[PDB]
Amino acid sequence: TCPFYKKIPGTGFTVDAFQYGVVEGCTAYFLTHFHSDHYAGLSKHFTFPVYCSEITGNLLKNKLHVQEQYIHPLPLDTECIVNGVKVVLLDANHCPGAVMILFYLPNGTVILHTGDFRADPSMERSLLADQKVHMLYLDTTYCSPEYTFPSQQEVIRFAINTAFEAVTLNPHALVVCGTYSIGKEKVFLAIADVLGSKVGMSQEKYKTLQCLNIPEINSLITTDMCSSLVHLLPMMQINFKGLQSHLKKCGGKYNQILAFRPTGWTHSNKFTRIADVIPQTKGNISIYGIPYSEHSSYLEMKRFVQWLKPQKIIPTVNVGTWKSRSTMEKYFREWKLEAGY
Ligand code: NI
Repeated sequence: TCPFYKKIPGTGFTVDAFQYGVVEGCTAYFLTHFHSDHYAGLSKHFTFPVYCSEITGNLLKNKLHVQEQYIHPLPLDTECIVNGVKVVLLDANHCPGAVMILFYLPNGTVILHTGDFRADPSMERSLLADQKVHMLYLDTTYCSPEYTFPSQQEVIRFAINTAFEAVTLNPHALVVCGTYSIGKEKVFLAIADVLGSKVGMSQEKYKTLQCLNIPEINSLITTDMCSSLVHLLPMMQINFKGLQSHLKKCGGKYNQILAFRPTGWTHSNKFTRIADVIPQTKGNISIYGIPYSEHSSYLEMKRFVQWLKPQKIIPTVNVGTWKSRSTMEKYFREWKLEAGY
């Protein structure tokens, strides 16, 4: 059965609620982004209205075969009316096509659901600036002060400089980047751009990327692995055995692999700076775990909420244990007392 934190009071609406069958009283199902923990349940047999971004709608139609007549894409930053309720989709700074949803309830209550997000000061100047928000359904993935990580820009600077140095020293090195879902496309695209190469990948991954409206993508990606010196592989193959095996398949074109695993957070963060990151190496294979996050750090999340000043916060992540829930509630109270709301 559907949990309370996926239900929007006073409406017929749910958010990211496709794995519970037919939800009692739901007349429209919203989907924030195309990640499997959120879309789980959708298919060609789904016949209720789904509201989502244009990019998410392209992925529903092509990857899951949801029928067109049931996909309702909405433009961003635009006031829209859904079953008599005003809604706005905002960029969530997560993966491609990911949104936050603003609901303006008939009684005057305003609700923000962040979906999954990486808070940024640029959000303090969207349509959020223009009215009060009473309830916040908040992506609390990293809601503890030990979660610090660098900016996306600093992480991409590290990766480009590392890859460019390695291939310049050895023109026969192959670069490999792991992936298992959409998101973090800048990692592999920036490395290919500095090296003068396309990114080579499976036909299934190329199809997924072509759904994303990324400008000049036919320019950066390919299914011809032989013409590419940056390859994308499933995340599970980013280990010494997986990579040794891949190198065998390349026919003696390459004699070294440099591989990247974009993780979220890893406890090496509390003690080490990005500049200081080192790989794991075995033979002619090196593997770098880089802290590229598409979720808010603690400080980014705290800044957003202290700016928005919501009357009530509803966490959507880490809600399954009493200790996690109590920890989160204690930080929300600090934030409110420090800021004065
Ligand atoms: Ni996500």
